[PDB]
Amino acid sequence: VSMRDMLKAGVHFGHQTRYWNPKMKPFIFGARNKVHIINLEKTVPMFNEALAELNKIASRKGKILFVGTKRAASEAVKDAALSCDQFFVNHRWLGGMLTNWKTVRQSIKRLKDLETQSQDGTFDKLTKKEALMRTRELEKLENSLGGIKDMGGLPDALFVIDADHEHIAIKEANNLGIPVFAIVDTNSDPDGVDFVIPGNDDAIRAVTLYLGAVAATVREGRSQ
Amino acid sequence: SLSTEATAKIVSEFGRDANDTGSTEVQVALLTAQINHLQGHFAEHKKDHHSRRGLLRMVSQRRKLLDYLKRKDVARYTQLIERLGLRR
Amino acid sequence: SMQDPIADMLTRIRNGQAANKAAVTMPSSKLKVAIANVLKEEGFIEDFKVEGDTKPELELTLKYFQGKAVVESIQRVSRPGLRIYKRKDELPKVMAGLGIAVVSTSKGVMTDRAARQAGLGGEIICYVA
RNA sequence: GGCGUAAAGCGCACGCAGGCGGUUUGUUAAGUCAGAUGUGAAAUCCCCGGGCUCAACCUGGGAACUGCAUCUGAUACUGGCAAGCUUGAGUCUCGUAGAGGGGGGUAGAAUUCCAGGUGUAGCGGUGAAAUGCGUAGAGAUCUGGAGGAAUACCGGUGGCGAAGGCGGCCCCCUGGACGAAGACUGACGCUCAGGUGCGAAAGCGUGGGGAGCAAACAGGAUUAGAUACCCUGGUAGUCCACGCCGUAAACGAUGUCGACUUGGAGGUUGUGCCGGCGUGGCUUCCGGAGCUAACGCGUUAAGUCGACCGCCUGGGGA
Repeated sequence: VSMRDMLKAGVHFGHQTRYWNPKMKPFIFGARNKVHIINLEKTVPMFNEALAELNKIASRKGKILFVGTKRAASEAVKDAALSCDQFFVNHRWLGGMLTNWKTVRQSIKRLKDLETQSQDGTFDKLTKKEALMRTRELEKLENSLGGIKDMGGLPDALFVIDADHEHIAIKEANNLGIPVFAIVDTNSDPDGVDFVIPGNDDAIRAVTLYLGAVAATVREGRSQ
Repeated sequence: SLSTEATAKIVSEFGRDANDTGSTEVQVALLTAQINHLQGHFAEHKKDHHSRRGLLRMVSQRRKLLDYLKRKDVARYTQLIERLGLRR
Repeated sequence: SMQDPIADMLTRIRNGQAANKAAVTMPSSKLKVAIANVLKEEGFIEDFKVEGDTKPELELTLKYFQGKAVVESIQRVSRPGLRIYKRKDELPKVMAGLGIAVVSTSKGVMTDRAARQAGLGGEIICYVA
């Protein structure tokens, strides 16, 4: 990754000067049409060192959680984690997925038995009506836990999209000292993230750019 | 207020050039002239309290300037209050 | 009106450290320069400098070690409303010794340590920690 | 230790005494600091020992007696003195906005009354009524006049003023605030007990005025009762001039002044540059750190400091 691709994909394209966060004055050069421009020289080294940390944590067989819920990137993030051998959460986050893992573990156990009931012929011995509720449980729990069914232990690091949108997940991960990575707009906060990476995450191009670069570095780290 | 010509006249008569307005002598002369003018205004307008407050402000500012001059130079203070008939 | 420039300087230092300001620029005085000397020679701030002939300006570069501010508690002790003087026998110890009490003595503005070693009392300018 | 809401910021201001005081140099050494000398009685207290078989107790020596005076030094800070400096404060030039104040005049809308024209059995009021007004002609409607008070729209959590407060329009007299460039003085400052002044409405004194409104009062209702609520009237008073009173939930329940400390959504008035880029003031709302008991405050602080003032110390009594 480098400055030219970031400017091509609108990484510098942040939010309005009215939505600017008080804590992101350094990460911005100036203004144009009342839209703040995320500094692109401050982005490359910080993004690259966050990528290098992701690569290093990929050597220790360390798990990574990809977090992003908005509809613009749901398929993009759900693929960027599916082709990374790492778990994700891309739909409506259940608060307490990390701090209260001792109940959603029972939830995913019920989900696993209900989804082995999918390939079991179970939805044939019931009177064509309970199958509706079981299939709806399948649907809702797959939406809620679409990547962490085989998670098998709290994730080691948290790579997130739109840090402000996922502040519940961010603060949960902070509550246990888990390294947290944020694709964070100017309108969002760096206080809950130990690795702040200023960069747009509404531009689907920028989301794909960050996801692809981090996938490349994490796959490189996990190769060895 | 004092007309522009009156202000210029007092500054020239009390300043040590055509452009010396901030000196204590010029300031006290201006304050005294304004008070002497305002006495006639408040003879007719004993109920003009809002302007009398500003007149008393001028009085107090002049008193402080005279006290400052007196501790600064007795000779200029005596000359100044002689040139005006100021009681003290 | 402005009546305690020394406490004003301590307040500017404290506010900058609470605001995470990099440096603070203020009108310069010889006593302010002396307290900045004492603070720099004890590591509480990074460095100082002065700009200006008729109106010198004192700019102190603050330091922060682990994100957090270096100076924890900096407090005016002897004030215009109440001047505080100590003989060498009864000089204070800030933080049981970990901080300093900036004591102007007859041999210059120094810490409580240097004043105690030199066998001198003096006015207790400020506590730093 | 406190003072937004628990008790607590004087209603506001000016100001003497007092308290405090931007920056530079020299000097002094008063405060400050060092050392000494003298004194600080003994005892007591404390420490190290001694004697009563121990202890209490007695006892040797020391320390302490935190103080005062004198002397000799030191000069960083405060003070005195002398000279500077301009950034606090202030004066001058031009310009800006304003219901800032005093006095005088004028205008239109509306109410009441008086006169008249047209016209006839109602009007008015209420939850429903009645009191009341009207056949002596009301109400309605049209015209003329008298008079008093208040100034629709504009009008804006707009503006100005220390606060109280200030609202049609014009004029005369007049206070303050602010801004752009400069010019000038050179700490002349801040706060302020006592003191002085101002200070809503009601009220008081003297003399005017009196439309509307309306304490008191009267009547009609309501009601168990109704010295009220509602209705019909209606006098002080509200208006004016002068004097007095000196109090309001006189409130931001938040003293003044100065310095410093993330942001954002709106409105307002100057000045620079080509509707945009700035620069000074003000104002409304949310909100971060911080603070708070919380509510909340939050660059217009209730955050971090400094100067000074005022005030509080359980409830009642009071």
